[PDB]
Parts: sequence; structure tokens; C-alpha cells
Amino acid sequence: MEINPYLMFLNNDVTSLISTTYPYTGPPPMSHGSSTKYTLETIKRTYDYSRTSVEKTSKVFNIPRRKFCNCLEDKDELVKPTGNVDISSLLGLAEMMEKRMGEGFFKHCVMEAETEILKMHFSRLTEGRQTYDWTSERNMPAATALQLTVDAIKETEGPFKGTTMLEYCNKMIEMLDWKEIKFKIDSIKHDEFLIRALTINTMAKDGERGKLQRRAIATPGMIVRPFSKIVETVAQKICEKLKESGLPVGGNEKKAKLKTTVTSLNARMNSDQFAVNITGDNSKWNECQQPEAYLALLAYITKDSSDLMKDLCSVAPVLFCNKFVKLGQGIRLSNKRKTKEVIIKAEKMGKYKNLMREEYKNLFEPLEKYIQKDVCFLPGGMLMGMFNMLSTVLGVSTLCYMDEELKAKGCFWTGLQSSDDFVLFAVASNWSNIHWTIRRFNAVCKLIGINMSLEKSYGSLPELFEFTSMFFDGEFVSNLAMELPAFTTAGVNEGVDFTAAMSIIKTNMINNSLSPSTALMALRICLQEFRATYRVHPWDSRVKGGRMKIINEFIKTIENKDGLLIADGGKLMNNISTLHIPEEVLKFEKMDEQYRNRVFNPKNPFAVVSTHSFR
Amino acid sequence: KFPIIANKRMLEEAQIPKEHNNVALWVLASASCINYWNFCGPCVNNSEVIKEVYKSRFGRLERRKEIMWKELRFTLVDPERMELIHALGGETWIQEANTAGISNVDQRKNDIRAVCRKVCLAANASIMNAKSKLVEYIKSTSMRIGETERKLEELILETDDVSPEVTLCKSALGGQLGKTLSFGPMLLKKISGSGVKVKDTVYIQGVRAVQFEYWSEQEEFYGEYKSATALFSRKERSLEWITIGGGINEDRKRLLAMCMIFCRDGDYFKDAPATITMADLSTKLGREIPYQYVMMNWIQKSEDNLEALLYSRGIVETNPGKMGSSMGIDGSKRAIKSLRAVTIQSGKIDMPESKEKIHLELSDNLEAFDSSGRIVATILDLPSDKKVTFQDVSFQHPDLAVLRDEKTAITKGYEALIKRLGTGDNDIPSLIAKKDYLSLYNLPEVKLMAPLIRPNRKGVYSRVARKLVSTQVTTGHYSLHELIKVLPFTYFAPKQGMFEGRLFFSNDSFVEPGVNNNVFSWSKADSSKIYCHGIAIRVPLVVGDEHMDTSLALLEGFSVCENDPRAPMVTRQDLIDVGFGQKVRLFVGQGSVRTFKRT
Amino acid sequence: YSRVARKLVSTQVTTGHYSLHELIKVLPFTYFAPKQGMFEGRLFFSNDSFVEPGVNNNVFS
Repeated sequence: MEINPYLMFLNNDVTSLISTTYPYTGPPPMSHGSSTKYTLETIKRTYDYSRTSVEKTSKVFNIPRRKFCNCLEDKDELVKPTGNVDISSLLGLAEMMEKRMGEGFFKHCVMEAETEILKMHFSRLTEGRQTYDWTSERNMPAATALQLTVDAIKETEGPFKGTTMLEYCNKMIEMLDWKEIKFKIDSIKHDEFLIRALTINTMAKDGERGKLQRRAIATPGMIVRPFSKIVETVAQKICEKLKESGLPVGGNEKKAKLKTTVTSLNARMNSDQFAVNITGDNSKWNECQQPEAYLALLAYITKDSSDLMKDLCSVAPVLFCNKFVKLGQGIRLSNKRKTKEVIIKAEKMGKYKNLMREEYKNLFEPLEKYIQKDVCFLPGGMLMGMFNMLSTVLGVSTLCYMDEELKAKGCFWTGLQSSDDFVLFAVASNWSNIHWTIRRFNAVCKLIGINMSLEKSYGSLPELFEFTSMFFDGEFVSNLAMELPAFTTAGVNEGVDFTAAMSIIKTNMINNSLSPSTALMALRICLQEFRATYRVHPWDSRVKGGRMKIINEFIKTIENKDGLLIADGGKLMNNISTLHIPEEVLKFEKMDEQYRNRVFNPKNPFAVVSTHSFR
Repeated sequence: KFPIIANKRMLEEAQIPKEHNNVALWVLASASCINYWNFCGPCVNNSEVIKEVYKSRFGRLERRKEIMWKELRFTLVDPERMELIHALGGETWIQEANTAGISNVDQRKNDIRAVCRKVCLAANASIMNAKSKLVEYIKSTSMRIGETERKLEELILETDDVSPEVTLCKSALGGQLGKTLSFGPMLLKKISGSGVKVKDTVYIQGVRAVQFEYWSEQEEFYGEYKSATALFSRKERSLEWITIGGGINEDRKRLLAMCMIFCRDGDYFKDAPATITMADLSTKLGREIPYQYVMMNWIQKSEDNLEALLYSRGIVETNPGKMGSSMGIDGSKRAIKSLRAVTIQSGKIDMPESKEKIHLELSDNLEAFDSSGRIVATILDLPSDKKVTFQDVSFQHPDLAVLRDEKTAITKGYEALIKRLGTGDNDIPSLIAKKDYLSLYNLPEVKLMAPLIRPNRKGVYSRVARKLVSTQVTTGHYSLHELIKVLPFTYFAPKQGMFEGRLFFSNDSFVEPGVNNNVFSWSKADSSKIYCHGIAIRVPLVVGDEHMDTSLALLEGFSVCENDPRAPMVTRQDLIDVGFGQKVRLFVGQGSVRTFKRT
Repeated sequence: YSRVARKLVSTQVTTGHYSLHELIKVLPFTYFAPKQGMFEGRLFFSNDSFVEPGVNNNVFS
């Protein structure tokens, strides 16, 4: 006998079994690292996708500046990625989109973003995945580096009493001109502080479904953080009004958008015409996005608005036009038998270049020019997972194109675009004009760096396309974005972790990525994970743990075992229809009044605020 | 060790000693400190404040508790609820849970149609008394329909809801019809034309042959399958043209296939698939079947059969200007290639209405005939028998329901065992006080329950049960619950073998002493009750100590004793090689361990 | 146990194909009179320590 766990794909669909192809969600045990070699290859491919050779030495660093925008050369083999942008076409697409949506559209959006920012407290910056400290020269949460920055400002030139985003930004600006800056103790000069602020570090974390292509996800500092937040707020306020923008949210709304698009298409295209689909996948969405074009676009946007926003939105772009990249850990040496092994940093690899291998050498000499001490003065690109909203806006601009050359042939297109993944819908009345339309679309996309893959982009007739793991079909729309919690990594508190997991499961059910039985199994699994995390078990069990000895000793004094808490030898009572309801609210009237008041005693040494917190 | 921080005065004011029982608890502190605080600490009364502050959550809980849960149903698409929409309706399923509105009519329609299907099926057990058994079932079936206790002899007429079963059962009542038809689950209707019956043959395996009938003239009809309208014209065993109004991918395929069978178009009416030759059985247990229903059943088995049928219909390449009204093999709205003589469109085809009532004539196979043949309904167009709980119903005539299952058999056996007690002489307590257990091994009720026992290894079960019975009787220490539990097995000659710890019936279920189970459970503080699948039963007597002594109902030649961890854990097999004065631990259930000593 | 022991002994002695390391093990049980019963496979003493005829254990190896 033999086996083939794909034969079930013959007499069945794919929307029902595709999930079996990918493993279950969770932390990737791959340990995708951020080494120096990978970073250098990235920088090389970046400078290369720039099809130009022009430069201009600066005055603040005495360093060249590869200006890869509006200077296209090396037209040969242009099917491969490109980064040289054309401003004329960009502004033309922006104008088309404005005309379509409306005139005072960008103005209304920027006004909304402004007013939202005004009443915003700088403290918001504490909400972030991670950053890079410019004093300790490491990566940490936002709150830590924020405290560091504020206390350094205090130690050097008095405290920051703004308590608002705008004062914080202006304080950063002023600090750009300070000659001496202190911090717990040591100080630094102007140039070094500038560099540190414009420094970036490559993080190894890449956790998501689909593909973990984020080997070297960026990790900027704190100076540029607020301006990036502002630009993202504006781009978000913009993407909301756009029908073809699945970034800000997903699921129910996403399916609504899909079906709306499809139905509008079916009701629009003439009888003679016939549609098609393409499963596009933009390649190198981070090594071809330039902040200079973003700057010009933001300028064209705010052209008619308060000059405040005009100058503000023009901050993060220039901050990204000049971004020093921290090279990872330096190379190591070794003798033949490997009995001795030397370790050197990156800044000195230019000192022993004669030893490194060729592949590592040819990848290092051409860049030595741009090196200063240990970093590389990258004048462009976009590595961070930032400006995703803005990139999506640019893509939507790409899709809203239309001229008379197409109309004459009776053809057009439309579709949807995520950050770096999209779906196209072409229309024509011949099995050839479709090819012409596809080539036209690819050309307009390449004009502004937006490329497309060929080994990962396919197509088919109208019924079958894929978008953000949501394999759409004539029916049976199947999702695959099943998320889950993780206690060991995020032990916020005993009380709040189970309720949060219940809310998460409820959400996943809403998005149809989960079904009743699946949800129940996941619940019974997360309960056990929680228990094992906090080292707690029920009372029926014959455990001998440290919390358990006292819990087993104090069990005989109560009868409302049902009312007991999971954290205290309790049992489950919630179910599908009782997720929004915390177990506490569900056991209040049931807990023996003694235990109840003994828990809800605000006169204790320490979501329903329990006497179960881990400060 | 002590990561959790705390306050100091808050700790001393509560008098929390460290290392209470070698648990430090702690400024810093451990987590167990929280357990010590919530199990033995200060007492407040702040419940009202908590409720007021968390009013939104507790009002949500109240609302939740204010629900009347209803049934659910699998189907597709052709604020206070938003808090629960996740659990109310998905995409393949949905639950009709309601809050305040009540109207019991469509559920009543479902009930009446289900019971009509049931009864009409029940009448399919003979060859001659079809109509008689049917009508007698009807007259013997009453219901608490809605709120009124009505009979099932007037509802079928008073109601106006076309269906194969309604019609099939009302024709026998000389009731009015509406000119509607039913070819399987599909619903048909005539528009124009007419013809006459004609016979033809069809081969099976390439050698045999079977006769079917059809019409030779032209005639137009109106098909209607779930979420799909249609119109077509049949001519000489073949489908000429057809048009579909409302589009659903799955529905359009099944509707088209059903209309094709109705038109018998295709080569599979000349020869047959190699799958039919596997059976060639166009027959029931003892009845005959046409070719159409056999083909249909063959479709229901797998969609590959549907695809084959549709391929039998010619496929061609669509021409320009027709994509908008073309079709695909999978129901695709438009495609470069489609099938011959097809037309898709949007909007459901408005269905006509016939205001002319008639009466038909039933046949041996209950097939009704209005005129010129033209069968309108039959049992062949029904689903297979589906057991469903019926309530608000009364069904008196035999064949009403088997109402005989091993579970119910065991329930009745145990009910008889319980009643036998009867608080009198020649009953359980008298034999107990008399210490005459042998008679217990000869009662009638145990003889009635014996057939429910696993036959292969009933001797060992009887041996063990008699052992327990005698050991609990002679000494006078016993427990009626476990006794009655094991009694049904004390009716066959005892034999040697290996026992495991469970007594298995013939339905693969089991029972175990010293433990509880769905089939049989009981507990102290409610000893006057005995649960059987949750059905609480009563004891004709009262006891407060007759059950308290279970030291001998767990094992056969042993007795429980005081707990002792030093004693070694063992199994049920090595027990034979134990001695006396030698304690032993052993599992008596799930994570339930107890100590035992011989005798 | 006595029965079984005597049985084994005769079987080994009548032919001549014996293993001296098994008789020395099972002999102590042949003193009493045979009886009827099911032999599980082990031979227990009065101290909850057994020996098995054919496999080595902590008590006789």
C-alpha cells in the first residue's frame, strides 16, 4: 500500500481542504535571523534596482547620495524590479483619483487627521511593537526608550512640560540643533546624536501567517516615530473612503468589498465582453518604495491646506531619505583546524577586506564609500513595515487609471490591492486584447517602481482568485487567518489573559475563520495552556503543586465549587454564547459570599478588577 | 520566586504569615499569597458597588439570560444582537433564537409535513392494504397542534401548502388539488402542450434491457428547485430548449439535471453506467422502481455522476454576444464554452398560478392520477426514513412507532427491579433480612433482562454479581443501589475466566460497580433517586443506612479500609495472589483511588 | 504453586534436558500438597516478593 494525502483534491474542492496544506499558527521555530550578509545583499539589490548611476555629495556628511528618482537609465531587461520613479505620472494618477472621489477629498481627510492629532497626547507613542534606543543602542518597547529620552532631556536642558505630540515634535527638532546632549552618565556631540537619531536596526522577529519574509524588519528610533504615526493616520483616513482598500480591516468587511466589486463588475461589463482574474503578488515591496516620491505626493496633497500640515507631513520622508542602517554582528575568523576563532565588528571589516571571501568581498567594496563607522548611508528604499497605508493608496491610484486608448478598444480593468498583494480583474471582448491590457497595466505599474512577480503571480477565469489567504471561489469563501494567544510570551495578568483569549476567539469566529466545534476545541486548549502557565489545576485533580497544597487544604470550607475561579481550583462555565461575559460576571451570584467578598476586597495589598493581578 | 509586588501595611493589617505551611508568600510576594488571601482573609460587602460600576457587563449578562433559545438549521444565502451575531448566525448555519416575538405557524407547517411524510412512509409495509393502513393511521393520529389538540384528518385539508406528502395523503381524502406536480424534491408545472405515453427500452451492462415510458409530443413546463427558477420544453424523450432565471451555482446544476431526467434527454437512457450494473436493481426490498428514480438516486450519491450527466448533454464553445446569457459546467454565469441549448439570466421567473381544483386516484403503490396519467406525486419522490422526535402528538394504532430499543429495555428492566421492592413480603427487603439470596437469582425480571446481556462472557459476569450479592447479604452490609445495578447478571451458571471491571450489555454499553454512569447513577443526599440517562426514578421505600454500607459493593472478596499511601498500587488481575492482613491501593474510577483489604 | 513446581520438575527430570538454575528456584514450593486453581504466572512468598519461572527478576537472577 501507498499514501498520497492529495487525492482528496480530485473529487472535492480546494476551498475546503487548502487549510491542511499549511501548519498551524504560532511562533516560527525557524529563528529567521538578521545577519550582516543578508543586510548587505539587501542593500546591494536596493542600489541595483535603481537603474541609474548619478550621485551628489552632500554638505552635512561629505558623502555621495545616490539619487534614484526621475533619472531612469539602463532600460535593458526592465521586466526585473525597478525603483526609479517618475513624478509626472505619479501626480497624474493622484489627480485621476482625486477627480474620481472628489475635489475637497484630500482636504477633508487631512483636516480630520489634523484635528485628531491635536487632542492627542504624546504618550500614545508608548503603543508600539518595538523601537531602537539611541542611547543604549538597543531595541526595546516604546515606553522604555521614551522614558530614556525624556529623562535625558531633563538631565541636559531641563524637563519637557509639553504633554502633547506637537511640543514633543518641536522638542525633537530643537534637539537636532543642540551641540551637546547628556544622558545617564555621558554626553555626546551634534553629529553623533544626529546619526543615532537616524540609525536603524534589523530585527529578527517575523510572526504571521502566509510568509515570514520579514527577516530584517526595521526597528527605527523614537524621533521619527510621531511623524510616521501622523502620515499613517492621514493615509488611513484616506484608505477608508476607498472601496479597493482591504488594509485597515479584514473579514466580514473584506468579503463585503469582494462581493460588491464582483457584482458591480457583472452589472457593468457589456454582454460581449468577458472578464478574467490575476493573482498578483508584488515582489520587493520594501526595496522599491522611495520616500522622495512620498514627499512629492504629500506636498501635492496638502497643496491647499494649513501650511502646518504641509511642513509636518514633509518630515518623515526626509528622515527616510537619510537613514543610516546598523550593520549586524561583524564577521568572524578561524584557522584551518578551527582551534582558534577571532571575532571582529562591522566597522573594521574594511580593515581586513583582503581576507574575506570573494562573494563577501565583492559585496563589500562597492559600499565602503557609503560607510561612516559601522553603518551604511542608505539614501532611500523603505524597509520598515511602515507607510503601508500610503503604499496602498499609491496602488489604488494605479488601479483608478483610464484613458481613451482603452475605451476605443472596449477594455478596462479594476481590482483590489493590499500592501504588497493584489487582485486584478481585466475586461475585454477578445482572447488577445486581454494580453494587451495586462501589459499596459504592468507598464503603468513599473513606471513608479511597483513591480510584479512571475513565479508567484498566476491567473485564471473569473470564478477563482486568492487574496490575503482568503481563497475566494464562486462560493464557499474560505479564510486561513486563524490567530491565537500566547501566555508565556505575554503574561499581562492572571485575570485578563483568559478574557482576552475569549474575545480573540469570538473575533475569529466573526471573520468565519473558526466554527463552533473548532472554537470549543480551541477554548478547551487555551484553558489548559493558561492553567499550565500559571501552574494551577482544579480541586478534583490529585496535584501536589505549591499553590495547590494550600488550595487543596482550603477547598473543604466551600460548597459553590462552580463559582470558584479557574485561578483557584475552579471549573469552566462559559461557552460560545458566553464569551463577551467574563467568568467572574458569570459566577458572581454563585460564589459563596465569603469567598466573593474575600476576592472583591479593595482593601487588599494589590475587565473586572480582581484580587488577581501580578504587578 | 517573589516577582509579584504588594503593599506592606495592607499585609500586616491582614495578618498574613509567611511559610504558613512551607509557602513563603513574601515589597514583594508570591502568587499563592492571593489564594491564602481569598481563602482566609478580611470580609467586605461591596457587591452593590461592583455591580453598579460594571453595570454594562452585568446588563449584558442579564440580556443573555433573557433569551429563549430556538432550533438551528444548516443553510446558505439564498445592536443587542450584534453583541451576539457571532453566535447567532454564520454562513452555513443559523439559529432562530428570539427575544420577544412569537408566532407558531411555520414550525407547525414543518411538523405537519414531517408527520405526513412519516405516516405515508409507514403505510409502505404491505402490498394490498396501502390505503387502508394509511387512513387508519390518520384516524389514529391526533396532535396538540399549536395550542389546540386537533386531529390529523382535517389539518391536511384546511392547510394550503403544496407538497408531495400533503398531496399523497389528501388524495385518499378526496381533497382538492392545485394542479401542482412533484418530480422528486423539484417542483414542476405545465404551461402548454400535451402528449401521450410511449414506451422504450434501455440496456444495462450492454446485454440486458428494461422498459421505461415517456411522452412523444411537445410540452412546456415550469421547473422550480431551491433558489432557482427555470422554463423549458420537452419533445420526444429529449430537451429542446431551456432558460434559467435565478442563479445559484449548486442549485442551477441540480435543477438542470432534474429537468433533463424529466425530459429523459441523454444517452444514459440508451445504455446505463457501469455503476448501475453493479446493482441493476431497479427494485425495492419487494417492489419495482422506474429508471428515472434510479438515475436520480445515482446522482444523489456523488456530484461526479451529475458532471457525467451534464457532459452527456452536448458541450460547445459560446459565440460572441452570448456570454452574458451562457453557462458553464459548474453553473458559472459566463464562460467561453457552455452547453447546448441553454440560457442564463437574472431575476426569478415569475411562476404562474392555476385556480382549477381536482381530485386524483391512488394506486397500489399510492401513485395518484388526475388524467392521461401525469403522475403528480408518489412515495418514490420522498427522502429516506429520518427518525425525528415527535411531540404534541398522539398515535394509537399499531405501527405508530416501534418504541423498542435496548436502552428503553434496560430502563424498563430496572424500573421493574425497583418496583419489585414493594415494601412487602416476597420482595427484596424480606429476602435481605432473611438472607435468602439464591431466590434473587431466579426472579422473573432478571429473566426478562437476561437477553440484553453480552452472551459470550455472561458466565463470569453472573459469577461476580452473585459473589457481590451473597457477600453483601450474608454479612448484612449492603447497598440497594449497587445490588439492583448488578442483579440483571445473576441469572446464568457461573464460570471461570478473566474479569476486567466492567459488565457489558449486548448494545456495547456497560455498567461498573462503585461508580456512576449515564445509564445508571446515584449519589448520597439524594439516595431516594436513581438516574437513568438523566431520568430520575423514585424508590418505593426510604433508607438512610441500608445504602451507607458499600464496603463490599466495590470488589468481590475484599472490603474497603482506611487510607494508606504505603500500600502499593495494583490491578484487578494480581488480586488473586494476595494474602490477608495485606492492604492494597487500587483505582475505583477516574482518578479515584481507595485502599482495600481481603475479606 | 506446589502443583506447578512438581510438574516442571518431572518434565525436566524424566528426559534429562534441565536447567539447574530453575529447580533450585522452584523446589521450595513442592513441599505441600497439590490443589486446583488458576496459576497467574508468578510465585509469591509471604512478604510480597515473588519469583518467576523463566525470567530473571530482582529476587532471583
